[PDB]
Amino acid sequence: TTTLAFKFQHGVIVAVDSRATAGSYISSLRMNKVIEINPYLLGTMSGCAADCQYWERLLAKECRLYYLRNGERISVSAASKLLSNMMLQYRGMGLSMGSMICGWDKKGPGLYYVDDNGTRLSGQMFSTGSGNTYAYGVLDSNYKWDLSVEDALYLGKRSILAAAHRDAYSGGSVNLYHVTEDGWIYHGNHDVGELFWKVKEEEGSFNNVIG
Amino acid sequence: TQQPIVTGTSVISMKYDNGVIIAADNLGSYGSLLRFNGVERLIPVGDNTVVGISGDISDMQHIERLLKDLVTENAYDNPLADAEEALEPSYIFEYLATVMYQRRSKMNPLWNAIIVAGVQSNGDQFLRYVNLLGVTYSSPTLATGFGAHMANPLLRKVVDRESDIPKTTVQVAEEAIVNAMRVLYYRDARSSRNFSLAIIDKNTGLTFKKNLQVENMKWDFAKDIKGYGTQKI
Amino acid sequence: SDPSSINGGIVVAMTGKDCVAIACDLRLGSQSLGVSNKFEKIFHYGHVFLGITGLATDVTTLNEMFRYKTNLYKLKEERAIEPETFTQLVSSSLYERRFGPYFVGPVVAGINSKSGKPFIAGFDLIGCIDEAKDFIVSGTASDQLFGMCESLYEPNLEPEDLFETISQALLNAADRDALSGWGAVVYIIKKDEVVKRYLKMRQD
Amino acid sequence: TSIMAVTFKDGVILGADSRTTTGAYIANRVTDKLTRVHDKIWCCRSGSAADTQAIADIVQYHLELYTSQYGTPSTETAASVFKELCYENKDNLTAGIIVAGYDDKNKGEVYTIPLGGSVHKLPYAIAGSGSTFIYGYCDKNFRENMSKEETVDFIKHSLSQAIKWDGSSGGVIRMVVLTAAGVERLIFYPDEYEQL
Amino acid sequence: TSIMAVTFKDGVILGADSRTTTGAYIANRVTDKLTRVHDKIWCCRSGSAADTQAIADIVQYHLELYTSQYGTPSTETAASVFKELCYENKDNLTAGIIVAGYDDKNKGEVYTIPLGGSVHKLPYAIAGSGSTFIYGYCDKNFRENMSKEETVDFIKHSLSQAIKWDGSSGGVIRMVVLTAAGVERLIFYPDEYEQL
Amino acid sequence: MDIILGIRVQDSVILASSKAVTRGISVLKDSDDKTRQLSPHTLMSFAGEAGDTVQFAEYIQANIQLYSIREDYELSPQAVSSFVRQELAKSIRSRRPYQVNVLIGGYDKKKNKPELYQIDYLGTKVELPYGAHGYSGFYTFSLLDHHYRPDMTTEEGLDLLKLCVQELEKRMPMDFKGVIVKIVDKDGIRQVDDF
Amino acid sequence: MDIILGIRVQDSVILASSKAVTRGISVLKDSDDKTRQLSPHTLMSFAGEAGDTVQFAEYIQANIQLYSIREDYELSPQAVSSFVRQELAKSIRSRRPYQVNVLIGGYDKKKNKPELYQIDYLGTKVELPYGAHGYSGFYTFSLLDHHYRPDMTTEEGLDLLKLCVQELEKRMPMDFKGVIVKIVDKDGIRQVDDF
Amino acid sequence: TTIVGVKFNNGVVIAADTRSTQGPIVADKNCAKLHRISPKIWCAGAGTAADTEAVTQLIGSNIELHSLYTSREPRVVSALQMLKQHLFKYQGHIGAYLIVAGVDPTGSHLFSIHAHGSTDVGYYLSLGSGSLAAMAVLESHWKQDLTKEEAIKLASDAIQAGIWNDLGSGSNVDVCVMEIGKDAEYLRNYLTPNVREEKQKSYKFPRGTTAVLKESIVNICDIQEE
Amino acid sequence: QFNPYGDNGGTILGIAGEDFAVLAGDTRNITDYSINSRYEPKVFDCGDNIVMSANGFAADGDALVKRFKNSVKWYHFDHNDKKLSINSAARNIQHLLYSRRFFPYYVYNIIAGLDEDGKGAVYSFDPVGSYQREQCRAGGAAASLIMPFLDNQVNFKNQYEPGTNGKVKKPLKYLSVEEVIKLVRDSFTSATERHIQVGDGLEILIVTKDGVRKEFYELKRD
Ligand SMILES: *[C@@](C)(CO)[C@](*)(O)[C@H](Cc1ccccc1)NC(=O)[C@H](Cc1ccc(OC)cc1)NC(=O)[C@@H](C)NC(=O)C1=CC2=CCC=CC2=C1C
Ligand SMILES: [Mg+2]
Ligand SMILES: [Mg+2]
Ligand SMILES: [Mg+2]
Ligand SMILES: [Mg+2]
Ligand SMILES: [Mg+2]
Repeated sequence: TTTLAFKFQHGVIVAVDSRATAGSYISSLRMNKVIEINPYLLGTMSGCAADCQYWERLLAKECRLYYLRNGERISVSAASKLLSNMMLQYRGMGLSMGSMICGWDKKGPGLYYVDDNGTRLSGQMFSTGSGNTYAYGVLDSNYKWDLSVEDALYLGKRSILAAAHRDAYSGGSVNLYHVTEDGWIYHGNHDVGELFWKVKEEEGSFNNVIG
Repeated sequence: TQQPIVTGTSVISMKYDNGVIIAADNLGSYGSLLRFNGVERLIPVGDNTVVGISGDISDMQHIERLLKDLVTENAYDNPLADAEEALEPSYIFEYLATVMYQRRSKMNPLWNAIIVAGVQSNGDQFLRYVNLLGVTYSSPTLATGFGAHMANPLLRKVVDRESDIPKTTVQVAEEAIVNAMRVLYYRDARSSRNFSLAIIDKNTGLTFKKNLQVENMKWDFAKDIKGYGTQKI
Repeated sequence: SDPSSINGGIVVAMTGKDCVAIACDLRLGSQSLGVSNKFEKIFHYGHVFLGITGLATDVTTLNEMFRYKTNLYKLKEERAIEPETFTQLVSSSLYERRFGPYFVGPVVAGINSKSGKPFIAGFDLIGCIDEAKDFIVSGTASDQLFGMCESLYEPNLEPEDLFETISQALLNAADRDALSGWGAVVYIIKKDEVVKRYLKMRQD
Repeated sequence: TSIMAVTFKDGVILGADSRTTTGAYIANRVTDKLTRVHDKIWCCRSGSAADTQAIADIVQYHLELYTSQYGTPSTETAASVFKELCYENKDNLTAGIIVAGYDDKNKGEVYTIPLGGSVHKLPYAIAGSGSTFIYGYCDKNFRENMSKEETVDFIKHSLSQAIKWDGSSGGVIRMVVLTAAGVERLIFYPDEYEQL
Repeated sequence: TSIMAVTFKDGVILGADSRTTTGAYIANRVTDKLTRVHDKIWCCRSGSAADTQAIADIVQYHLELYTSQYGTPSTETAASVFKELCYENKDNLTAGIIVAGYDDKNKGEVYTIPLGGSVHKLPYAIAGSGSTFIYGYCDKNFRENMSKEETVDFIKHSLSQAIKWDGSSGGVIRMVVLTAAGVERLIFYPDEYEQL
Repeated sequence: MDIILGIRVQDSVILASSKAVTRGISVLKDSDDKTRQLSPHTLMSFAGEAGDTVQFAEYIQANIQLYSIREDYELSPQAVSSFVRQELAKSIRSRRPYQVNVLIGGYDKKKNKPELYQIDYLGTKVELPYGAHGYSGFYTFSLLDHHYRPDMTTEEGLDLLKLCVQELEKRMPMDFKGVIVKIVDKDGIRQVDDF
Repeated sequence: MDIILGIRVQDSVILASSKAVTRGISVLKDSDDKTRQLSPHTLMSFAGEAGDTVQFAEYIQANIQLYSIREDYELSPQAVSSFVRQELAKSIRSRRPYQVNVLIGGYDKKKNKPELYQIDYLGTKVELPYGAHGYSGFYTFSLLDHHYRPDMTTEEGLDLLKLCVQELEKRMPMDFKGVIVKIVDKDGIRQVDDF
Repeated sequence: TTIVGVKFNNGVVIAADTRSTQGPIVADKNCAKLHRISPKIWCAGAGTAADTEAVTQLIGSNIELHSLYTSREPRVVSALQMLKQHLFKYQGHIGAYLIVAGVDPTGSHLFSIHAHGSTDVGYYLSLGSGSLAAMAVLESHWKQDLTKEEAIKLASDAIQAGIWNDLGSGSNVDVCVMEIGKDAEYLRNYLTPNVREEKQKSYKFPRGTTAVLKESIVNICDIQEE
Repeated sequence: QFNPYGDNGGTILGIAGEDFAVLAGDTRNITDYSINSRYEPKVFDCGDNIVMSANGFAADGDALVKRFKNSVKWYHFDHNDKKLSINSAARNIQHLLYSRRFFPYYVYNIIAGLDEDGKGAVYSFDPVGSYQREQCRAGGAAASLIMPFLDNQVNFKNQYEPGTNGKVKKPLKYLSVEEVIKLVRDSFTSATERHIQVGDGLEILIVTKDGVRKEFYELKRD
């Protein structure tokens, strides 16, 4: 896998690939690596698929219970912390999970990285998975706070494409999300095969590849 | 986790038109030492079931006691213990299969391979296998250990599929089993000449044969074999 | 670590009616990293075609070696080598390194210039010949190629039909293998004309 | 494997079972473990079949060449050639050989060559995996200067017990009699020796 | 170790050597391996001395408590208590025990309990490292319903050979006779049994 | 050593190589030149196990210089790269293989074309528009895939190279102490003294 | 994490801690604050295994804050350091020990003295004028041994600290992405925003 | 692999299945495991497929030269001796397990040979993963004084047992009969009990289905005149 | 040392139609190079119009299916005989698998049936409990042989329309139950040829609004 997420002027972008592998065999061409915890909360998935699904769906239970008890949406900071504390219970037991908790709350847009070790980091931009290095390359050179929603969605899309191309264990399709103060907005499933040829022609990139 | 110490080799079995046949030799091996020569590895449960066991003998004796206790427990507050509510082969097998899988799940297995042969209330033949891993399967022929490699091929020439069962008589089936036991004696280094055989028929009931021997053996051709290549004398 | 799957790649060959086809992907990688999308794995010595999968250094090395040997064969014999003869040469050359082998999966394809009979063959890394009538597969997606070839293949296909069958077998096998893809090439071979086609495929 | 060689009044007798195993599978149930390196010098082989065959073939070569130059070799000389091979290649071999032969001068002689490559001249010898079970029986029942018929019964009874307890041993009991009269091969089937 | 138990007409006899080794050092050359768990139920111990002593002590406790409540226990009952301990603790034990006892109803009985914790009732039993060397001898020479004197000679000759070939066995030969008459201890020294 | 980069533009080949040399936990040198001139229009950068790298590079250099004197003629970059590959492919099955990865940047005076060859320690050769060894490609190839054109000038090639180094300096945990950059073109080999 | 430094001057304690956080081969963050305020005049920096560090620091923070509320009184830096040591010494013989090394910088308002305590994951406590964890001391202690005086001002302490960071940046193979510096004195805890 | 060898009245017969595997995958459905050492000496091999071929060709080559040198027809004991000494030298690293059979002026012979260099003699033998299934049949039905027709039946029945009951064996049955005073008859695909059934559908594609970027003619001819 | 796991071979295949679903699997059961049974059912009707197959280690496969069948029974008891929807069954199975995260059920699980809108549904699982809804999925020994063929012949991957040359894709037209069964039979016939653990027999369970129907076909026994 490759996942990314970044904050900007108009909220936070979330982009992931959809490939799943069992060794060198591609077990799945299209797997959902985002989880919708609530209308204002998202969660990315990298590592063991089972661990990612179980614990983040269990987080949504606990985030939902928070709303019922307090009559108010949980913060991104609190949600990420609950998850990191779950990881800390099964400390050294062999869980493999790398996720970004993305959302909008009272403090504005929020983005936290959380992994199996219990690490919990706040930041503007993150990328996880085997192809994160390729994604960071495009993100770091093109990112601004002053990005438009249209350009930002493209950046996250183009960054995954870069990784899907080079990384053998990343590909399939791109799932886009945009988080606003009115909630998250799904911006579709984009096949990499078709997207690659399109970007090549329109952008002029990937000159070394023949098509 | 353990290792098997005193062991029993192949148990072989097959279905025929009116019932099932099961057989196993009377040896208890201690590694390469043929230590114990009077070991019964076919254990009847009532008059409708025979459980054949291979592998660790100490675990076999444990299982033997569980089955003996199962019969006792089934008779408690049961006026139909010798009739409608008697123990069935399927009940006995599923009990053992439950025990075997639980024990492997605690990483403390019963180091055995078991075949439960019998006839049900409705006359249907029952033949199912279970082992130390809790793995279960059924087939017209079943065999454990070396029997799986050498006996099944011979027994499957008689009953290759389900439709061959009604065409197979008890005489033919017994003949095939007895021939298979001879082949195992030729080729299995951990086998013995003495064996036990059991037939469970839906009409004639349970026939248990002890102190059987492998006979009609071919050895004469050995006299002509000389050296390992070039030697003539 | 496994030399036969560091660089990745696949090769497949098929027989048709008075023709043969051989195809390969263009990927070369360092495990997860894709390095080249122009690494062709099929070579030809006269009218005999050889596809090689596995460790890239050995692929390159063996090409240069069989070029060496076939050029000498031709100077002495005063004729081009035939597929049946070349197949034995490959087997001989691989087995001479029995206890220090080239980590490869070669595939021979060609038409005997005298009899006109289509010919394909495959080898393990140590020289064992697989002379199949229908098809030969090799590479990191060999399991995938076996499934495709076994279901899609039918005997006595015409060149332009054989092209479609072999191309679809390769493409769809490569799309279920992380270490294969990044382009593809198909050779359609007839007794006295050979066409080479680069396929369009997903670049991930 | 169960092998033995026994000296008696008129010469020497070699005896062996016929079972060859690969784990618990019996690869050959009618093996001939009594092998000839010279007219009246035979050996019983135990250990790696590859190693013991390769050795016995080389020894046969040496004794054939010895005979061409120097005449009929002694049993001691044959045992020395075995030893030299077993001792100098001990790191790469797993061979336990019993050598037995007949001269008119020295009569019946038995030499045993265990794993290390040492040589031991004996009145009788036992070896193989099944030998362990008959150390007590053979020690109690062996006598010097037995008759041919007594010696055959001794080997038959002994190997019968070795076969009975050792799973790696079995099949038929082969025997080779070495005397001035010549070379006699014997065979005894299960139905004969099992009922002893 | 070399231990055995043999049934005969009037009851049963247990026999054993007296050597206890720590590697090649003989830690005790006059060990008593014949241990009493009840008046006329004795056992022979093989394997870990710590394990077999701990077991026999627990069994003695169980049979003492059994007797206080239910009267004199059977030899089968004693063997069952041994088994239950050896079987349920098989992962942490290395014990090979032979149980032997006398009833007036059941007379002389012998049970052997090898490493796994299985139970085998037999006419006679042998165990210990030295038992391997006398499987053939004991099988050939054992008869049912022997006299006391015949049975003593059988055990004496058998253990004599086990001691002769097994370095882990040696010393004196101790024997315990179990009959209706009572309990008789016997001892046989090297100068007696070595010359057999 | 660690990072070596290469890019082939319109009329030249540019090689960038790190300056750091580490021994134990201490950086012994921050100005090391990980390259050797094989011929007037052929440059080879290298990275791998300590000691082996320089020994291999100098051995190759000596062989190419010997060829140049013998024939009074400069071998093409393609010919040199093939010679180097064969030596590495020969090496990998030796008793003790040379653990060296190289980039060969050359200008072919016959064809009037720049050429960049990437060869790893196994003897795996590939001709590329841009290349790297080790982990360097994981960070930089996405930028190169995006920005690279074949008609780029030398100055544009240097600007794209700066962007690659900046990305490395940001996302690598490793301090490689900057890079020495060298340009190979029709006029020969020269070093960019300010980078 | 990697580098944490500490120095006790005349009237304050200065703690410097690296900003880098690495996961795999990628630097995920270059602005991480490896410290927690335990009380108004007590600061603890930390370094060790991923996840364990923050969990331990926050657990200590919670306990000291609980004590402060219960007694309406601030524990002395010495008392806090002893509490922390005991928790680590308790931890080292646990089923899964917490692999965390800490520096505790505090100003004792009773004695009017700055205090610096160095505690490793085993529970090894030492009071020092300057301290470090891991490899940090190998590069910096020679400079501190030379330049350190007990009557130094806060400004002089910062200048000596800059020299230590410069030496680390030169001789470490590791890019730790600079340091966040915090000062602990009679007026409390403040961060030096330009360093 | 399943292989057998059976002696009869006036000669010997060997047989083999035709499946070769790469782990659980079937590489070749019609492999030829019956190799020729000399005209009337045939061997059949299990284990490492390249080793059984290479070692058979090498000894066969040396046997041919030996036959030419001595002006005599090659003997099975020569092939046996040359094989075992070669295999012994490589200490099992050449994974060739063979059944060697043939006829020569001495008579008919049947030997087995293992990778480490040990040889055996027999009237009936079996090697490979299906040896136990095949041996069960041989032990059940073999007898002294078999005819040619009975031996071929027994041999093929033994291979079938391996085909059906062993996953490492399958497809067809090859046979070679070596009778005294006759030419050896190689019966390739003597039995064909595993023909694939007709597929339910044809997967022939419409022409133009596959997307193409470039086309080009490949020059396989040499450099031309004029 | 005791190894609690084993491999019983076998291969399974689930395909979701427009208003139907199929779950197929071979009937061969094996250990190493031996055949245990030529007919050992592997695909089960679990009630509520749901079919299930746990392929891999048979003991764990039988245990999981047994527990899910039990979960269906108790779902009726606890929730007033309400029908367990395929999506609800899928989520339930995830929690059954993850209850053994640290001693996994060594099986690749597939269930099939109809969703609440009456459309065909297939869900696939990994041993530790990750799941997702799919149109097409092969599992087990010969999964890598079959899946690429289904990408090509079910989803028309790499297939374009003649004349356009790669510009226009082959349109994704729906498949009938008769068409799907043909693709299933050819998939297993091809898998049987090239995989030694696949053979003996093929059993297909078809699910429609009318219920669960069975079809059996012979496979090669070598
Ligand atoms: C990249 C593909 C890494 O190579 C991503 O990290 C991806 C993340 C992800 C995928 C799906 C859903 C959420 C997140 N990771 C994987 O796919 C993951 C890599 C992996 C594997 C094993 C471990 O240790 C246990 C850690 C990480 N792969 C998987 O989890 C594999 C095991 N999944 C399957 O093999 C699989 C088979 C399958 C069949 C049917 C339905 C689902 C199936 C899955 C997920
Ligand atoms: Mg791919
Ligand atoms: Mg990719
Ligand atoms: Mg025996
Ligand atoms: Mg390279
Ligand atoms: Mg098959």
